[PDB]
Amino acid sequence: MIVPVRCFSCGKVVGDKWESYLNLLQEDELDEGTALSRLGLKRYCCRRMILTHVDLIEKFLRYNPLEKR
Amino acid sequence: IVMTASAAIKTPQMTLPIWNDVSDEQADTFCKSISKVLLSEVIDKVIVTETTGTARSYVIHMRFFDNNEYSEEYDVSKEELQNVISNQFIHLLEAAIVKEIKKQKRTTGPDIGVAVPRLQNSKRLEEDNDE
Amino acid sequence: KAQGRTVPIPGVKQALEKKEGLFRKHMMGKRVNYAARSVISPDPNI
Amino acid sequence: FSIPDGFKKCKHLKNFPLNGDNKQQQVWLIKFPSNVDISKLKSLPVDFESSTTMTIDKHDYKIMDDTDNMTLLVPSESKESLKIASTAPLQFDKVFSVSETAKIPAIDYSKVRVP
Amino acid sequence: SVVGSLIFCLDCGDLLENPNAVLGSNVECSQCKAIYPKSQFSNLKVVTTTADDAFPSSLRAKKSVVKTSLKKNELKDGATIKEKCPQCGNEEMNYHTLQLRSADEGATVFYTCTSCGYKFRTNN
Amino acid sequence: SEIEIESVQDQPSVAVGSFFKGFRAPSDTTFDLYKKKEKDEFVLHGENERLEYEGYTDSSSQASNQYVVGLFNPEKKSIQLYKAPVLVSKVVSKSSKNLRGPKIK
Amino acid sequence: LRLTAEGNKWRTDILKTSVDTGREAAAEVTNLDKDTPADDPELLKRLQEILRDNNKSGILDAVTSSKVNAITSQVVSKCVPDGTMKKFPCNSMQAMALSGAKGSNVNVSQIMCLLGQQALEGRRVPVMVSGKTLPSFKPYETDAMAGGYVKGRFYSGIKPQEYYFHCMAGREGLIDTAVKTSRSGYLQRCLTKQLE
Amino acid sequence: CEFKLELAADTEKLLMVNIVEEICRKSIIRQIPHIDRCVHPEPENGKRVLVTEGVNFQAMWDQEAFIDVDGITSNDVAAVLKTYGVEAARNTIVNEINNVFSRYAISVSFRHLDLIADMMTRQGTYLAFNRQGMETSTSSFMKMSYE
Amino acid sequence: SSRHGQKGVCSRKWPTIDMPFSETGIQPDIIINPHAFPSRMTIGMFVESLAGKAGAL
Amino acid sequence: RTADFRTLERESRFINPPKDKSAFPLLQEAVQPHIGSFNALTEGPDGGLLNLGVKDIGEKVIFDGKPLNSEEISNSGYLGNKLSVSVEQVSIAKPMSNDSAVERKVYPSESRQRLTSYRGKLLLKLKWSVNNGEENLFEVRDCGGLPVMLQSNRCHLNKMSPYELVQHKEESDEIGGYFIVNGIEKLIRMLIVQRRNHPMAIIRPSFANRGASYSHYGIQIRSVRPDQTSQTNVLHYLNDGQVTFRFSWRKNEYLVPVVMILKALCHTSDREIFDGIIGNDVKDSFLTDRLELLLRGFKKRYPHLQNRTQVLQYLGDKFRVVFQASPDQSDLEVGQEVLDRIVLVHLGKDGSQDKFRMLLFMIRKLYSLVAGECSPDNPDATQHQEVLLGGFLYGMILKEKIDEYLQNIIAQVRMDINRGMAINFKDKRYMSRVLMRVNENIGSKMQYFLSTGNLVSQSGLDLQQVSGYTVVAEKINFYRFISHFRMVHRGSFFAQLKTTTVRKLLPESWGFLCPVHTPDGSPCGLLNHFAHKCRISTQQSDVSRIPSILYSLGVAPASHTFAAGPSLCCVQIDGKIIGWVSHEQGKIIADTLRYWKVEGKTPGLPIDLEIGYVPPSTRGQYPGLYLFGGHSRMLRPVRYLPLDKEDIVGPFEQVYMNIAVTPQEIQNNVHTHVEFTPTNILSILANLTPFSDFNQSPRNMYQCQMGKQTMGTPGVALCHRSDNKLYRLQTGQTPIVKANLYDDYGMDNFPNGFNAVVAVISYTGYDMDDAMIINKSADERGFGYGT
Ligand SMILES: [Zn+2]
Ligand SMILES: [Zn+2]
Ligand SMILES: [Zn+2]
Repeated sequence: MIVPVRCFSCGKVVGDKWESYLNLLQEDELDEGTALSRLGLKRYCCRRMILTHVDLIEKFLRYNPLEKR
Repeated sequence: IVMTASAAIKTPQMTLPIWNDVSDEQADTFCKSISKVLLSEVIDKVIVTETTGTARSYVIHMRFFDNNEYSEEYDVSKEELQNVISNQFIHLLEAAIVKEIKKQKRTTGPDIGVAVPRLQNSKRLEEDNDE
Repeated sequence: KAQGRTVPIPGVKQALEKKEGLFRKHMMGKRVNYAARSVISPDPNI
Repeated sequence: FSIPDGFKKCKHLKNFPLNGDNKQQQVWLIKFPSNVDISKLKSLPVDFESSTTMTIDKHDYKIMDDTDNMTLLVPSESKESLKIASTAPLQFDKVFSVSETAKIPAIDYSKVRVP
Repeated sequence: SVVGSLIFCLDCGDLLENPNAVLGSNVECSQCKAIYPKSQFSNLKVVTTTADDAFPSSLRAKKSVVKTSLKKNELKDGATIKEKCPQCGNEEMNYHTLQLRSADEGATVFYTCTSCGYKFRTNN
Repeated sequence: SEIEIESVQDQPSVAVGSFFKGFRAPSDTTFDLYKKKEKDEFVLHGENERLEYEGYTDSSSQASNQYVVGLFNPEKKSIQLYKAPVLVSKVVSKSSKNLRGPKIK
Repeated sequence: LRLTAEGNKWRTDILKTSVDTGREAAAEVTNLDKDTPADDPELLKRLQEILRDNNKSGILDAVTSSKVNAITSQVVSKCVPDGTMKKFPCNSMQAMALSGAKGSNVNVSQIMCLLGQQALEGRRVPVMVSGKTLPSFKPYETDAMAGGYVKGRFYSGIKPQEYYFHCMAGREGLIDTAVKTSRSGYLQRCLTKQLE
Repeated sequence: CEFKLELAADTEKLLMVNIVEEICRKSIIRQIPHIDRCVHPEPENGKRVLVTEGVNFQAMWDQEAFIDVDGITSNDVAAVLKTYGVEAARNTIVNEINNVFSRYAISVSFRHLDLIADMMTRQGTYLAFNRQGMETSTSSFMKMSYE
Repeated sequence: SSRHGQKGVCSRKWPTIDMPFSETGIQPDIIINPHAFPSRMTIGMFVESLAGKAGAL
Repeated sequence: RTADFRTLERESRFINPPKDKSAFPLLQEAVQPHIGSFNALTEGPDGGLLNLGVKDIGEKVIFDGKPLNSEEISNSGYLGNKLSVSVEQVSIAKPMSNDSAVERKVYPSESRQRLTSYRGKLLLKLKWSVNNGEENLFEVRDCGGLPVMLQSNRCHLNKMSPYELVQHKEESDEIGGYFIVNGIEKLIRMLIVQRRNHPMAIIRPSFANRGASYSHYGIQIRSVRPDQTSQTNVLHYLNDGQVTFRFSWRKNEYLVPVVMILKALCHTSDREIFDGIIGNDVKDSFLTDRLELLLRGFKKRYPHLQNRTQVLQYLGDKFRVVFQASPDQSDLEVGQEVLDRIVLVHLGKDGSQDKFRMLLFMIRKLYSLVAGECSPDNPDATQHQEVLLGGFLYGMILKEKIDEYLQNIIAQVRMDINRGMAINFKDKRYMSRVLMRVNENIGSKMQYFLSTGNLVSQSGLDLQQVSGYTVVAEKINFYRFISHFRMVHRGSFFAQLKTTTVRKLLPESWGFLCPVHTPDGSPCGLLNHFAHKCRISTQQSDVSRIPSILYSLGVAPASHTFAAGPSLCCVQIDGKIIGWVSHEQGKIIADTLRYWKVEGKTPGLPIDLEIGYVPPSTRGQYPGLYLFGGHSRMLRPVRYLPLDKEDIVGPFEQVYMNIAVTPQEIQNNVHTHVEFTPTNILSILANLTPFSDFNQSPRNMYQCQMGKQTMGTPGVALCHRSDNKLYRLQTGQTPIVKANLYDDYGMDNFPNGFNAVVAVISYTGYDMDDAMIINKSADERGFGYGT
C-alpha cells in the first residue's frame, strides 16, 4: 500500500523519503543507487526498503465510491 | 502370507541345492531338462500353401531351427519332436479347424441396429499433496 | 431384506454396521473427556 | 442419362495418329500444372530416369519418369466418338510427371551460429 | 482378372463366387450374367509364411544381430560413492536416487555394498 | 537432351478414363464426351447390352492439374501433343435400379 | 559449494572422456567391431531394431548407464574432497553430510560435481518413435547427454536439455507416491485383532 | 516336418497360418508338472543352488543324482505343509517374512516372526489373519468387533 | 517460503536483542537453518542471496 | 548496462491508466484461447459456431392426425399435415437491464456486487415450416439469460482501454476469460482430446473383452464437424478376419460391417475396394487373404445387397428407431441420414467420395498394425492430441440444448394431437400457444453447466467424463488466478487409473506443456499447465488453396492414382486424402512447403499451418504427409534457420523435426530450426522462479504450488467486490532478483511477497528442517502483515 514507517530490520524512518526519492529520479535524473545515498540510506536493509517499494495505494485510490466518474 | 495364506502364490519357486560332483555345465544341461519346452520355441518358419483343386489342400511345412541348435538350447531330440507332432499337435490342429468351421456357420455376422456394450470424490482426486 | 420403496430407512442391523460399526466406532474406539489437540512446535529448552 | 445441366455433347473431335507398326510407335503421358502455358513451350528437355531440369519464366520444374489401371480412349472417327485402344486394352510406353521444384536456401551458419 | 485366391469380373469388377459352391462347367457373376469360365483360371495357390514375430524364443532371440541377453557376470550396479560400510568397513559403495513422498520431503538414497552385496535405504 | 514439339492442340480430341485393375469391355461400344463452359469439366457416358459406363472429371484435380497425351517418333525425335482430360469412370450393371419399399414395417 | 581451480580442472578432464562413452556403449550392444562411426548407416539401422523392442532397449540402456555411471564415480572420487576449495571442518556442506546432521555425499556430489545419469523407471530417458529423445537431439543420437546423462552441477547450473530430463526423473518419484495402492493399515489391523 | 490337410468344398476360405501359429505356442514338447522354467543363478552366500519357477517336490525327488533332497527349499508355504508337515511350513513362514524385510534392509526380531508363524500354525494348518482364520476363536465379542 | 520451494513454519518470533547482529548493525528479518539446504539442494536460493544483497547496495 | 526494474515507469502507470493499447500484451495472450474460443461462437466466417450448430441439428418433424378426404389408397398412406420445426439464426446480446421499457447497460462490477449472473439475452429465429414450406412461420424467441464471458465478443469491457476499465470499477489490465455466475467467477477448464481428423492405430486390451474373437488392434479417428461437435468412428479387426465399424448414437454403441458402410457411400465394385486398400503390393499374401474374408463375408451375409441404394435401405430399416428419423422418411433417406451424421463427419455432406477414400486408408493402416508394418500411435502422447477450449465446449452444449428445445416443441404437439386434437399448424395462434407451453429458458440450463460443471446431454458429446467441466476462478492471489487460464486437464476419467504412462512427462510436450508446473500428489502429471509462448488455434483459413499448391508440387490425385500402403506417401489436408507420392518426394514437398510458408510472398499458404511429415521406417509410425490447419491445435513459435524468420510448429510435426535450443548448439546437415529463448518451454509461474536452472527438479515444482498458495495481492478493485474470502498482503515489494518476464506480465500490479534480510544460520535452536525464525521487531514494524 503506502511507504512503511521505519525499516523492518533496524527501525530507521523511511516513510518521509518516498516522494523525495521519485523527485531525485525524475527532476534530478539520478540513478537508483545515488538517489538512496542522498536520502541517507547506507545499510542495504534501509536501501531495499524504499528501492523495492511498490506503492499500490496510487492504484487502489483510483476506485472511489464517494466521487462520481 | 499373513493376510490371505494363499495356496496359489503369484511367483511359486523351489530352491534346489546342487551337489559338488555336478559341474556348472551339467547343472545348466539339467536346467534345460526340466524347463518347459513349447513347439513355438523350436520352429523357425511355417509355410502354408493353400491350393483349391478337384477340396481345400493345405500344405503345412514346419521349418525348424537346426537339429544341433535346439538340442543344445532346449535339450530336445528329433525323436521327441516327432512324437509331439504325430500325437498332440495334429489332434489339437484338427480340433481348432473344426471349431473355426462351426464358428463360421453359427453367427453369419453382427446384429445391425441392436445396441452392443460400450468400450469403457472428483474434487478430492484433483487435490494436491498440501491440500 | 425388505422390498424397494419408490435410500431406505436403516434397520437395527444397519445401526450396528453403519460404517465401521457400533463396535468399532463407539466401543473399541471412543471420543474422550480431559483431552486437547494442537499444532506441535519445536523446543530444545524443555 | 442426358443430365447434368449446362453440358453439351462433343460432335467435332480432332484426328489422332494411331498405327502401331512393327522403327516402332511410342505413346507418352505427361502431367503439367495449371501455372505453366503449354502453347508457349515448343520444346521440352527430358532424359531417362528421375534426373531432369527445366526453367520456364523464373519458375523451375522437374520431369519425374516412372516405368510403372488407366485405360486410353482414342477416337476412331469424329462420329464414332471415343473407343478403347487395342492392338491384340492398351498401356503407355513411357509415363512422365512435371513437378514444380523450389530451391531452398543454404543456412548461413557463419551468421546464425554465434558463440 | 484372377489374383491369388480371388477372381474378379473383367466387365464390372465384382468378386466371383468359388467354383466349388456353384454348379459345374459354368460360373456367373451376381451383377451381370457374363459367360464364364474360359477354363484357364486353374487350381490357384497362395504361399502364406509365418509372422516371424509369431514364435518368441531363446533361440530366435540369439538369431538377432543385436544383444538381446545380458551376461550373468557382466552386471555393473545401475555408480559408486566413498561411504563407510556398516557391515564391516569398506570404501566402495554403490548408490541409487529418487524423490519419494511430497515435493517438500528430501531426496532418498539407496546404498548397496560391494564386498557382500547388502541393499540399503536412508533419507539422511 | 532437349526434345522438340511439332504441334499442340487445346481443343477436345482424345481422352483418358481410369476404371479399375483388369478392365477389358466388349471393345465395340462407344463413349459420348461432354463439356461445360475458367476450367472446363468433362463427362463420359457409354452403353452396353448388360453394362453401362459413367465417367466424370474431379473438380479439385481439374483446376490444379492439366493432363496432356503425346505420340513419340523414334527417328524424327518429335512429339505431337494433345490435351486429354482424366475421367474417373465407374461401371453400373443390369442388377442396378433394384429397390424395396420406402418404409418397411 | 565451490571447487578449487585444480579440482575443477580434474572435473572437466574426466567428463571429457564421457563424450566417447555414448557411442562406445551403442557400438557394444549393437555388436560392431573396430568401433564404427556415430553416423554409420548400418549402426543407425541396428539402433532402430533396438528402439522397437522393450527388451533390446533395456540391454542398451543398462550398458550405457553402467559405463556413464563409472565416469560419474571417477569424477566424485577425484574431486570430493581432495578437489573442494573449502575443506572439512570449515566446509559446512561437507561437514553436515559426514556428521550425519543432514544430507549425504551423494547430494554433495550433485551440488559440486554432476547430477549424473537421469534414471527413469529403471532405464534411461524415454525416446520418441522418430528415434529422438528431444526435438533438439539427432534421431538415434549415440551421445550420453541425449540419453539423460547430466554433466552439469547445481552450483554451475544445468542446460535446458538436462533441465527437461531432470524434470522427468524428479516428477517420476512423485508419480509413484500418487500410484501406490499398497497400505500397511489393514495388514496391521488383521494381526492386532487376532494377537491382542 | 511336412503334412497335407484335405478339407471339403463347403469349408471354403480359412486363415490357416494364424490357426497354426496359435496351436504351436499352445503345444508343449516336454513339461514337468506345475514347473515352467528352471534357471541357474549366482551362488547365494556360497551355496550352489537352482531356482525353479514352479513347485513339485515328488518330481525333484527323482533327481537325487543332481539335487540334495534334504535341502530342497520352496517359498510356497501350503505346498511345503502338504508334503513336509506343519513344522516345515512354520519354518517357511518365518524365513519368507524375513526375506521381505531383509530385502528392504529392515531388521525385525525373529521372536516376532516365530510368534506370528506359531499363531498361523496353532490349528496344525496354515491359517491367515482374516475372517476365515478367526472362525476358530472363543470370543464372539472379539469376532463382532472385527466385521 | 522463498521462491525456491523452501517452506517452513514460524517456530518463534525472536527478539532483536536476542537475534544475531551483523557487523553493519543489521539483524536478519528471517532465519533459515543451514540443515535445510543439503537435502533439498536449492542452490538457486544461495545465488539469490548474494544477488539480492548486490542489488540492494 | 543492467536488467533493472521500472520504478518511475511503474508509478506513472499506476496514477495514469493508459487510454491507448493496454500494457503487457502477453497477459491478454494468456487468456487468448479462452476469449478467442467464445468470440468464434458468433463472430468470424460462416456466422460463428452457434449458427453452424443450428444448421446441423436441422428439422424436427410431426404429423397431424387428420385425413385427406380425397375422392382412394392415398387416404390410408396420408400421414396428415407436416410440421418441420428448426432454428435458422442464433443471436447473443451484451448484458442489459430493462425496467419493461427502456434498456440499460449492466457492467461486470454490478453483477459481482448484486451477487447475480453476468447474462446476455439469447435470441434464436425459430422456423415453423408446414407441408414442406407451403406456409412458413418465423418468430424470434427470447430463450433466457445466457452467461457471457468477460472481455469477449459479447462483453462490455472488450473495447475498453486501461483508463476505461478503472472508471468501470475493473482492474487496469483485466484479463477476463471467466463467467460471473451468482456472484462466483467460474471458468470452463481446457481438456486434452484426440487430434481431429487423423486415423490412429491403437492396441487396446479393452477392445478384446467387449465382443467375441476381438483383437487388441484397431483404428480410431475423432472426426469434428465445422460447429466443433465431434463424432468418433472406430475400426475393429476380428480374429475371423472381419473388420467392423463402431460408433455412438444417443448413449449406445453400434457395430456394422465396414464393407457395408463402404458400399453405402458411393457405387463401387469389389475390385475398386481391392485397389483402394491393396496398392501395387498385390503379392502380399497376408493382405490377399484378409480382403477375401471381407468381400466373400459380405456376399455370404448380404447376397441381396447388390447396389448402393439397397445397402442404404438396409441401413435405414435397422436404424429408423434409434435415429428417430420417421414416419415419412424413406429407408434411403434414413440410410443417408445415418451416413451424413455418423461416418467421417469431418469431410461432411457432399463428400462421400472423400469419406470412401479415407475409409480404405483406415483399413490398410489397420492391416499394417496387425502385420506389424506399423507401430501403434500413442493416445497419451502430446503429438496425437489437441485442446478442447471452453468456448467451443460451451457452443457444443448450447447446440445440444437447442436440439432439446426443438424436441420439446414436437413433444407438446404430440401431447396435443394425442388428446384434444386442438387446431391446425397454419394458425399463428396455435404456434404461440405451443411455444408458451414449452420451457424455452436455455439461459438457466447453460447457467447450471457453469454453476455445477455437470454435463447434462442426450449424446454425452465425444467426452468420457460427466462432471467437473467448470471450476471456480480462485483469486486468492494473481499467480493462482492467471495459472487457471493456462491449466489443462487430461480428463476426470483418467484420474481414476492405475496406469502411470498418462502422468509421465514426455519429450512430445517440449514447448507445449510445461515440465515444471504440475501439482504434487493426486493431480501429478494430470493437471498440466501450458508453456508461456504456447498458443491454441481458434479457426482455419486458406485451407482450400493448399490442394492446388500440393498438386502443382507433384502430388498425384488419389481419384486417378489408385495405389495405397506404407510403401507410398499419403497426402492429407485436415483428414482429407488428396493424393499419393513417393516417400523421397514426400519430404521434398514437406520442406518446400515450409519455405513458401515463412515467406510472405505466397498468399494461399498460412504461417499457422501444421506440416506433419512422417518418413518411412522399419516397424515405426504409419508414413504420410498429414497437413493440419483446423481449430484447437497446439502451436508454438520457433526461428526457421533459412531466411531467419518465425515459424509456427505443432506437437505432431515436431516429433521428426530437429530444433536446436541455443544458436551455438546448431549442428550442420542435422538441424532445420532453433529456439528464440529456452524460456519458451516453461509456464508463466515456472519462468518467474529465480535461477530455476540451479535448483533441484521437485523444488521448482513446489514453488509453482507455493506461489499459488501465497498471501499476495488478489486485486486493487476490492472495494467493488463481494467474494467468499480474499487474502491481502499489506506491504507488497518488487523483487530485486527477478526474471525479466515478471515485468512482461506486469506482476508488479500484484506483489506476491517481500524482500527480507535472510541469514542461513543455526543460532536460536528453535529452527530445524521444517521450522524457521521471524524477527520480533520486524513483525512489530509490519513485516509480512496481512488481512
Ligand atoms: Zn534498516
Ligand atoms: Zn460381372
Ligand atoms: Zn562390507
